[PDB]
Amino acid sequence: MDLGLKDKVALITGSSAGIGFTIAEKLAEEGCHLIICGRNSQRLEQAYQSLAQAYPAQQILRLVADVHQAQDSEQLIQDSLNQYGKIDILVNNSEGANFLIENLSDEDWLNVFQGKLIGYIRLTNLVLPIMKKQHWGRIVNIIGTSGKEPSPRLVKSGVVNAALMNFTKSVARQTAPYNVLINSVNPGVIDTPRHREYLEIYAKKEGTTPDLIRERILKTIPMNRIGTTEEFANLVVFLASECASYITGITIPLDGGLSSSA
Amino acid sequence: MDLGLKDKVALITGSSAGIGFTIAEKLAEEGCHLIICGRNSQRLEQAYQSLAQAYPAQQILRLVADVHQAQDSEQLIQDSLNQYGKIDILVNNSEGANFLIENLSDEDWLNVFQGKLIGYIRLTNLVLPIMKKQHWGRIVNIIGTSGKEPSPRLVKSGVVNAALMNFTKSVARQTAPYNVLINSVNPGVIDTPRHREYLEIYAKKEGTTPDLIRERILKTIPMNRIGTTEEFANLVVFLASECASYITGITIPLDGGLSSSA
Amino acid sequence: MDLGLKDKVALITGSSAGIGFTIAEKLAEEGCHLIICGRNSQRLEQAYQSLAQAYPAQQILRLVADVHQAQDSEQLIQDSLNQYGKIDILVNNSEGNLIENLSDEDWLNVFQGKLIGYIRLTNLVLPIMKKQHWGRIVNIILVKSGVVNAALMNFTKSVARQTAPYNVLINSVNPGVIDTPRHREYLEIYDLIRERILKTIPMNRIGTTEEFANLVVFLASECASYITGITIPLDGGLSSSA
Amino acid sequence: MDLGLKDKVALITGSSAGIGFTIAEKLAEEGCHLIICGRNSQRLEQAYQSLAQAYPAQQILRLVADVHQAQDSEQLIQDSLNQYGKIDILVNNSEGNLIENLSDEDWLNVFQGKLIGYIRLTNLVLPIMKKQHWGRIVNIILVKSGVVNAALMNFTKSVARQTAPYNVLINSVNPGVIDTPRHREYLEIYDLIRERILKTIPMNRIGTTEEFANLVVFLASECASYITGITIPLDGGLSSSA
Ligand SMILES: NC(=O)C1=CN([C@@H]2O[C@H](COP(=O)(O)OP(=O)(O)OC[C@H]3O[C@@H](n4cnc5c(N)ncnc54)[C@H](OP(=O)(O)O)[C@@H]3O)[C@@H](O)[C@H]2O)C=CC1
Ligand SMILES: NC(=O)C1=CN([C@@H]2O[C@H](COP(=O)(O)OP(=O)(O)OC[C@H]3O[C@@H](n4cnc5c(N)ncnc54)[C@H](OP(=O)(O)O)[C@@H]3O)[C@@H](O)[C@H]2O)C=CC1
Ligand SMILES: NC(=O)C1=CN([C@@H]2O[C@H](COP(=O)(O)OP(=O)(O)OC[C@H]3O[C@@H](n4cnc5c(N)ncnc54)[C@H](OP(=O)(O)O)[C@@H]3O)[C@@H](O)[C@H]2O)C=CC1
Ligand SMILES: NC(=O)C1=CN([C@@H]2O[C@H](COP(=O)(O)OP(=O)(O)OC[C@H]3O[C@@H](n4cnc5c(N)ncnc54)[C@H](OP(=O)(O)O)[C@@H]3O)[C@@H](O)[C@H]2O)C=CC1
Repeated sequence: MDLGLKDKVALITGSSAGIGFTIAEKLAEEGCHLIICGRNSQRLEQAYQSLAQAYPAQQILRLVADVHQAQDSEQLIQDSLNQYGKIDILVNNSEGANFLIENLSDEDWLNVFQGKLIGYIRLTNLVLPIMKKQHWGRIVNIIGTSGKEPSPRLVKSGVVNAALMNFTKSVARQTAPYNVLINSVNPGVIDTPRHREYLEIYAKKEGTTPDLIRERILKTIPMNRIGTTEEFANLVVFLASECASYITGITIPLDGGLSSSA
Repeated sequence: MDLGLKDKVALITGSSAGIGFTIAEKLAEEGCHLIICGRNSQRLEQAYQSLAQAYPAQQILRLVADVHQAQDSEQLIQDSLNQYGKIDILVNNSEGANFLIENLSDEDWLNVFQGKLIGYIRLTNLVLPIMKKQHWGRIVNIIGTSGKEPSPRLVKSGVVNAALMNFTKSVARQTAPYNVLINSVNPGVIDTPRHREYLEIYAKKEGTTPDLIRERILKTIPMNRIGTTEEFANLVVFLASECASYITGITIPLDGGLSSSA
Repeated sequence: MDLGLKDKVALITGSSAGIGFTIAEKLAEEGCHLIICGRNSQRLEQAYQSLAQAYPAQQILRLVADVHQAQDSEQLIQDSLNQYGKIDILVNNSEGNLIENLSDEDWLNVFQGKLIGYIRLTNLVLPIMKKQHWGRIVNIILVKSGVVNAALMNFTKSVARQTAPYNVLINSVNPGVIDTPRHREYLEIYDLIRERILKTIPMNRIGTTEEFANLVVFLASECASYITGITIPLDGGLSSSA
Repeated sequence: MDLGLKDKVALITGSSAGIGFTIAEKLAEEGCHLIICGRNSQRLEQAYQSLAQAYPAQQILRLVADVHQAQDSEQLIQDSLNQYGKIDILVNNSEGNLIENLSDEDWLNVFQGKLIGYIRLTNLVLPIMKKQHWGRIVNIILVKSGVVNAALMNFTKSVARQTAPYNVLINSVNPGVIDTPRHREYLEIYDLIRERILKTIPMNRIGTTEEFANLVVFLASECASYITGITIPLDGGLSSSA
């Protein structure tokens, strides 16, 4: 399927590892030029070298930026514009809340809202005039199924994820006549560094092994397997495509059937 | 129907006018003692005199407090405890976001999150240990249908409302074994001072009359009428009751059929 | 709370036992006159005697009827109308690799049960309620079951939208685990099993028919005058626990 | 993007025109062999010739069948299996005061259409797909219509849960306003009417069959290997505009 992405410019946030890195690879494969970013310079340079060596025909700009920070996010967009003169695609991908409700303080909630929640809203606001001006844009938000059905070990995430799903609908409605399409994808369980970190921290809290936490997860997923970042990236790349030109304002679970199992 | 509310202590926030005032009246009618509050002292004293004269057999504590503010909210709960020694019911009711997305700044969003969103979360956190300790509690959050299906003239509200609906489910799950039940009610269009203020500000933005804005609203509601605060309060009072002892974690539209019309 | 139900006439289907029986009790307590019905004439007679003794001032009509049959349902409505001259409230309450071995005939049979049963009775009472400008309809809602229930939830919304201008309000309630005869029977054909179910309910307790009935009676009241087209889970928090 | 569809066998129902026809084209373009079907033999012959000429290297079986009839649907599946030895993909695509005047017979007739039609064809292909450990089923989903569509959305979830361990994935797509023959016909029996519909669509444009088909082909691909049980609106933003 020709996805019409040749020479499009994609900004993928949080793209030195996990879901974000594989999305960057797959967009480069379809002919996009990239902007990649992350907080840790060493990890970012490793990712940059991997992508540059794999897709030497594509332009790739790597920038150290914390996209929870206003200054870094504003400067990321300006650097991107200085390099490419346009941004066609934005993938919003950044870290959510950390791993009883009465015990969470105001500060705890405020740090949550000042992370991924305003992070995605801010970068959306920053790219909208760019994409509107050219009557072509795609924004894909990487959210999480907890926004739809919350999980006990994920309370703050669920609140943030619900908010972002609602935001997605409101902005989609406003930007639709400009051919600026905005969607979200809710990962189920996808095998990334963060997922494997979740396996360690909860095996300890629960006094068990990563393997047993994983067997318990696998029993909940109809497919009886944890998704790969490639499987996840395929949908994101489709939504970022010319082929997805009538799809906007929706949130799609990518979860091995987890939502059918609720 | 005996609702089992005699001598229960109810805190109704934002209760000097509109939905909140009528909820206070109806809870007093069923035999509760009250705490009422608001920001404007003059408006609050008028409400206090109205309720005290109508329900002289009930105790009523009135306090000036902005329940978007941490200090005022903490002190409201301590004052309530000093007066009554317990809080049985909390009705979360406070002002939402004010009347294009790219144009909203970080500060604008942050003020939103520091209003009703953290306001309801904070007061929930403050009352939970009180209600848990006595294995009896009810929290009813007054949200808004925009959390379910957002409206163009209500973007920031929708984001906040979605978040709060998700929060409601997560906290309900955790507090259920303590007989501390938490639900939300999503008003449609209910005839309050704020609603009538909405009619003025949008008749001006649109160059028309309040009457015509109202006729346009009425065509969207299946019942062909705007709800009264009494109709709205009936459900809240039911949810705050002993009769609602198996209902928790849900959000109920109270909207004249507006949700069936989406 | 004054529910405004004195002298209202309520038809509660499946009311000889369980959830339907306790809904009938609570409606009588609020001042309704009743029609109660069921297939098991003996269970229905027991129910009727219990209600008549507890509520000697209320009128109670009992009718043997299978509300999955057209002719029975038509005559149930005609018989109720003849007795009372009005029907104010209807509570619809009737009984509801693996998937690819369900035949055409299997699926047709489930559609001819509770699905068309609730639709048909709704249709039969709507003219009467529209004439009155007063009505309340409350619908008590594996693979087959889920399909029927999704269908009925959507039917509830569609009808509510159309009938709202006549003050004929229709809503649905979705029970979690409620201590009914089916439930106590459903345990034994499968505490032990109970202890596993309790672990899945956040409240850690099975609901009572009384707890369930309270909500149905609210929705059937004058106090619910601005509530229509909605489906409410009454489930001890199951729906907050995916 | 390589969809992994070379030599996969796809049955697309209602494929002589409109959405089904363009889905068949796009599948052939990705390397599938096809079964196309329809009731109107003349329209079906036109479709078949168009496809055979555009995709001379692909196999295309055309069968006249009414996929709301049991016997036609059984023979459609048997005939496809005989020709190809496998069925990898099924796309279910067939035709779908007011409420209280819908009779029992009216409702029974709608349930015997698209509702049981999609369920029956699903059931008929599931053994074949489970044998293969490879399948994709995509379901193209007033009062009657909404009831059927809610039922089918829920059916999609239930079947997806059961068949996921066999790599038989099932999803649904809900079109908004798509420029099909029914649509251009549906205008005239009621631009003018078009200009009012366009005002309701945030994108301010009616979708093309090509735009719709692209998503169906994605969902039917190897690339959608972790996606099952979901329903996706393809609607130019209608669903973000209540
Ligand atoms: N994996 C899963 O199963 C699930 C994932 N998700 C969501 O998916 C998204 C991706 O998660 P996942 O791939 O597992 O995470 P990983 O931690 O495996 O990868 C995250 C990547 O993003 C970078 N990153 C994180 N936060 C920021 C930031 N503020 N600024 C810049 N770079 C950042 C990280 O680099 P560095 O640390 O150097 O910045 C790293 O490159 C997240 O939004 C997460 O909440 C949700 C549900 C389930
Ligand atoms: N009316 C409707 O149709 C709708 C209402 N809602 C929601 O319902 C709730 C009630 O709205 P409504 O009755 O129309 O509002 P009104 O403005 O008519 O009444 C609000 C009352 O609450 C008080 N109040 C507001 N904010 C605060 C605060 N931070 N601290 C203390 N008191 C406060 C006001 O007094 P003072 O100003 O003196 O503090 C007043 O007594 C709100 O959460 C609103 O978002 C949502 C959708 C539709
Ligand atoms: N209990 C639960 O937790 C759940 C219940 N539900 C739904 O709740 C409703 C009531 O369930 P519950 O009380 O547990 O069931 P029970 O079997 O305990 O009680 C059913 C009552 O309805 C009557 N009844 C059943 N079918 C018919 C019929 N076709 N015509 C006339 N009367 C009938 C029975 O009498 P007779 O046998 O004499 O006709 C009996 O009086 C049903 O709609 C069910 O599908 C759904 C999910 C969970
Ligand atoms: N177009 C839209 O915007 C919307 C569409 N839908 C759904 O989308 C799907 C396709 O719609 P669309 O292309 O607009 O419809 P069209 O009528 O334009 O095309 C329908 C195609 O399906 C065939 N068909 C219909 N019924 C049967 C049957 N029982 N057996 C065999 N073939 C059949 C027709 O051929 P023949 O007549 O020869 O059998 C024709 O090839 C349907 O499932 C519809 O309900 C839902 C909502 C909106």
